[PDB]
Amino acid sequence: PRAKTGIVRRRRHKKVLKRAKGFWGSRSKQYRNAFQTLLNAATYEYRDRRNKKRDFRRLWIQRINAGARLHGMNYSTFINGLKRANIDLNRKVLADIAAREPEAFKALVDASRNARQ
Amino acid sequence: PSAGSHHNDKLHFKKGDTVIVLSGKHKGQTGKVLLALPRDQKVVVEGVNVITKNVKPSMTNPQGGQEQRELALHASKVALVDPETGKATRVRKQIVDGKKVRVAVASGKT
Amino acid sequence: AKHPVPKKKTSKSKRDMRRSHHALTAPNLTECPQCHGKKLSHHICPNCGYYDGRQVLA
RNA sequence: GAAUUGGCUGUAAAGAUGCGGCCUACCCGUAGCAGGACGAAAAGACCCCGUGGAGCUUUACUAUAGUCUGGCAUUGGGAU
RNA sequence: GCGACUGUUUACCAAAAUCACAGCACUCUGCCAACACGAACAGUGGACGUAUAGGGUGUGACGCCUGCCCGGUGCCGGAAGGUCAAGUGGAGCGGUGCAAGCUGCGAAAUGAAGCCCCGGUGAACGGCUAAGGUAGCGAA
RNA sequence: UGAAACAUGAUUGCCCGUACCGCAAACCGACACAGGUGUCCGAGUGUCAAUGCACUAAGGCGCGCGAGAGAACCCUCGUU
RNA sequence: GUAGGGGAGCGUUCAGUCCGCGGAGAAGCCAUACCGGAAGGAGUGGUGGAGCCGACUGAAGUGCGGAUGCCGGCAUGAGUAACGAUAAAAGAAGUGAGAAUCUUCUUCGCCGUAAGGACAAGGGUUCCUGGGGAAGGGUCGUCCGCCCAGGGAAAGUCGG
RNA sequence: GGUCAAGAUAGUAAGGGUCCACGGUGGAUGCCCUGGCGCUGGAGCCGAUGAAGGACGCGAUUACCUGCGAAAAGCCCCGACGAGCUGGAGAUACGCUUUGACUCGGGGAUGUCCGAAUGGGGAAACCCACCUCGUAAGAGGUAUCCGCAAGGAUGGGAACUCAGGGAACUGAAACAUCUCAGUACCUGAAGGAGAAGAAAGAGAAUUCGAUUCCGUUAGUAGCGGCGAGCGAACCCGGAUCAGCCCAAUCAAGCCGAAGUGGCUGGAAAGCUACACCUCAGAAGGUGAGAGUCCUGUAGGCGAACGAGAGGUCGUUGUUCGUGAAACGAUGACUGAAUCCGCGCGGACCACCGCGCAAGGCUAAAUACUCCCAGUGACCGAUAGCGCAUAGUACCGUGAGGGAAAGGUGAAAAGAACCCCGGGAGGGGAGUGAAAGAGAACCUGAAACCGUGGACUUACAAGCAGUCAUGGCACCUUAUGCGUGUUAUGGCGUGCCUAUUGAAGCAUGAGCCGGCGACUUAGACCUGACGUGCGAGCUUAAGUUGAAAAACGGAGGCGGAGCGAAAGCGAGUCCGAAUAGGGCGGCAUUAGUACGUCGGGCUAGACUCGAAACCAGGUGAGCUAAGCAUGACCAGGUUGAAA
Ligand SMILES: CC[C@H]1OC(=O)[C@H](C)[C@@H](OC(=O)N2CCC[C@@H]2c2cccnc2)[C@H](C)[C@@H](O[C@@H]2O[C@H](C)C[C@H](N(C)C)[C@H]2O)[C@](C)(OC)C[C@@H](C)C(=O)[C@H](C)[C@H]2NC(=O)O[C@@]21C
Ligand SMILES: [Mg+2]
Ligand SMILES: [Mg+2]
Ligand SMILES: [Mg+2]
Ligand SMILES: [Mg+2]
Ligand SMILES: [Mg+2]
Ligand SMILES: [Mg+2]
Ligand SMILES: [Mg+2]
Ligand SMILES: [Mg+2]
Ligand SMILES: [Mg+2]
Repeated sequence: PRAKTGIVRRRRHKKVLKRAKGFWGSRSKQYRNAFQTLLNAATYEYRDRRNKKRDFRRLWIQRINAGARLHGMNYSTFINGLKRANIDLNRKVLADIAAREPEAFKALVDASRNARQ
Repeated sequence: PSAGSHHNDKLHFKKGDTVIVLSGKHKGQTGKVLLALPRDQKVVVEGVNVITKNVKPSMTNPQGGQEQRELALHASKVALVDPETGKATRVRKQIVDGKKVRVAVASGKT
Repeated sequence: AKHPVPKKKTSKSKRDMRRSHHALTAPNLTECPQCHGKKLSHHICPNCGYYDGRQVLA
């Protein structure tokens, strides 16, 4: 018996061509280019998962030394204080305190200054 | 393309017979057979009636309105009736005419 | 061969952008002071054949 | 191939619109000009390669049409 | 300069100093000619011609001219001899059978054109070891 | 013994071709193509002659996109 | 983790078997934010209008982005180059749904050893009349060598 | 509130972008069959009484096809059928038919012109004759080769058969013997088959008993630049089965059993309730799915009158390549015996054994498939034949080459009438279940072209994404969940190929759809898995039954090795007996058939691509020339010999 492609390819093709959403020009309309775009998208996808994790910590650190410097300190110094006050092991959350709770952030600056000098 | 060979260019009626229409619309309705087309498998009975339009400009006056005429059928009418309904056929012999073979079933009249 | 030739197909975008000036400007139609069918400024009214008096037949 | 298709200096497979850094630049056309897009066109014609091909040559090899030559047929009789 | 001349050529990048040419030469061909086409003792061209003719090859009107080398190669010629095929000729060696027989191979001498060998030949291939350029020309 | 030849009467008169295009928009060129195609006729005036050249009879035709404009440049020309 | 070797599977057509579904709507197509570790699979809705899913087993013309791949459709260049000899053309009148282009009149201009006329070859009805107006006509046609129907071609002496 | 200043920020969209809605284009996909392919079986020649294949005709109307043949879509006779018919034809008019039309089965009768073509010519289908009979019309004859004459032959056949002649590419990783291969091709002869055939044989048993075919022997024996590679036969099993003569039942066709009501539906054949038939539940049709509605099926009947010698030289065949080369075969030369005779047995001799050449026929088993029937883990419109029909259109001077194209509806009920328009085209009305079927008629993907809406974009540097956050919008697997879109930030060198090294300014590619590449074969080899028997395992060809498998033991593999071989044998080989090779015991375990998979070999061997080589044919309508016969060269100048 004969077993022509019929239905299999078009379905295979529509799947790809639907991942292609706000894809500019041919990248959303023609299969070969839509599919091709996705290979490169795969690189970006797998990489950006572990990248966001560097991206955020960066943002986190930036907010910390901003507030640390508001109370005559800095990230390097502040963190060492909290480290030297072993009791203090915030690390995660610490950026939100600086940004939302200034009263609370000050307390932790004052504790960090002790454990150091 | 094929056409009415599925039978044998063979009917079960004559251009005179009274027949009942089994199947479809016009079910049970009876009438005389006025046209029998064996190869085509067509029956013109006083049954199925149609309203045919006339595309007639030059053709004998432009007054080509609507016409009352009956439209042909197949084997969607069971041939020959006497006990008030449709039947098969089985008993042949001769009447006064030997050469002729009649038809009949659970009864004996056609 | 056919010496200077296009390098890449021009996209549906790029092709369309070039046509942003191809739109016809509708005639400034005036209404005839007589026959009351519309006409072109500085021309004889098509309908009556007037241009103060009647110049053209019908 | 698809294009949302700038300049300088770099770097990169060693001649970058698509990488880095700096610079410049509102969106879109029309008429034009040929520097670039290693622009188009013909699966380099040079060059090398393939135990690839064909045309030509000769005292390359092997055969061969032709042709020269001994024998046997067709093919006989007499003299030395 | 080149080619004497009119002429001919690369349909579609070469028109020429290319080819052809009149003229000159070497040469082959005696007529069922040489030579050519062809399955072919067919047939035909050569030619319904006949050496003042026909084939081939070269040079290329006309003028004055065309030298030296015959070793190599080719062509024509001679033959004292050497070399050479089938065949004719069969001396010998060998197989087998008890035997006549039947058999396997086989020398010498004889056996053709060819080739080596000798002479010739240049408007033969050639050269300037077989000789080393006669006129004329020469930075073409 | 009714020849050939002449003369005048009658009778007889087979088959294929004939339209049209035919230096072309009807043929060959894939097209209604600036090429190609054998023969014949081919008037007048002027100019030694002529089938040359200019104009023109008869006859045929304005070439199946058109209209503005009056740039660069490109083609074919005139003058310098 | 490339060549490569090994393992487990998804999907397509056909087949045998079983369970079924379907004109109160099958396949196919279309949309989707659901499921599975992946190939993939389901729900709902929309179209369609007569056939078909699931499970096991069997067999293959069984899975495509590439081959200057093949067939077909459609884009780009782009409303761009061109519209085929630089022998012109003008107005009037007519016709018609419609006219630069068709008819007619008056002019103009180009050929005139031809761009006139008569054969031959070759072509085949292109001829004439009356109609037409899709497509052909490089534009437009009311017109045509295009389309439809009717007609036309005449030999003892001309060619054979 | 107002003026001035300083800041910041919104909205505009010529046009674009993403998404959504609706369309157009196009013809994928699904469904279908009107058409093909393969295998199985049947059947198998036509023609001078004029074929195969054609030209021109024949219609009331006729372009194409069909059928026919001036007696022309038909004429006569016989049979069957029993009411319709007037070809496809979707088309009106005229008619024909129970004094039996039509159609089907079987005969006849007419059969123009061409074609073997056949009176002669010829550029097929056209010219031109003569002779006999005849009232003109019209009829018959006139070709050569066989034979007295009757009567036979010319020509055509897809493949198959034998014969004459006979390549090269290719393998040999070059090439030359060799291979491809006596293949392809040409030519001849013939038939439904042919060929071959009745032992001067095979051959080693003093077996056999015509030929062909199949299995097997067996990749054995052997051939071989002993290379690539080529490759028998006897025995045995099987299909079929003969030896004779001379010379001295199936087509036409008829009969054929049994369901009714309600329901859903446009429509019942489906659903439901009770019912029957079955020697028939195979199949097609009927508005949807059918035992009981039609055609049929099982079963039965059935036709007037219809088929079933030796030699030398040269070479060669088969495993046969000059080998030790026998034997056949024959171009050249020679040339015997006649049964106490001849030929053979692989140089050759003798012995032993097999057989009678120099005359002819001979069925069956075998092969092929133009055609016919049946069937299918064959195709279903880019598939399948090239064709759902066409060897057409188109291309070519010719030989030759060569397409694509399917689908209204159940039924034409094919849309009267109205409206815009010259028309085309549409909108209605009506028909229909649906016109979401309207004749560019099933579905109607995608590329591609549009209209409308949402969010957006005119200081911007860009492999076009990706991650994060904010803004706007929306709520049918879908309200914490997202979905769409959008601003800004970060990050970010298309894909494939080829490659030490690809974004590469290296290759390929306009886009989409479909088509498109590791297969198949063999009683082949070797391995993994698996099963069945197991020291044993297994069938091949065939035969008989076939809604199906059984039989068939010929043969193949284990079962003993070692050697060059004789041969010997758990031993055997070198050798003269002692060292060793290979084998056995091994301490010792097993195979064989079929299957699926890995791999190998042989074939086109994963697909696509040469330049070229060979065979037979087509072309000098172009162009190079030759021959025959015609045609042509205005006008002017110069001024040779005589
Ligand atoms: C006149 C049109 C005619 O072109 C020519 O004839 C010119 C003159 C010719 O130039 C030439 O052949 N030549 C020969 C040398 C002078 C001239 C030349 C070359 C380059 C540029 N310009 C001129 C080409 C440019 C030449 O290419 C050149 O080929 C060279 C082999 C290599 C060059 N490369 C490096 C760029 C390439 O361009 C080729 C080979 O053609 C013939 C090109 C191929 C594609 C071709 O056949 C075309 C289809 C060709 N045939 C046709 O009908 O139309 C064309 C286009
Ligand atoms: Mg330019
Ligand atoms: Mg000269
Ligand atoms: Mg000259
Ligand atoms: Mg102009
Ligand atoms: Mg102006
Ligand atoms: Mg592709
Ligand atoms: Mg289809
Ligand atoms: Mg056919
Ligand atoms: Mg390369």
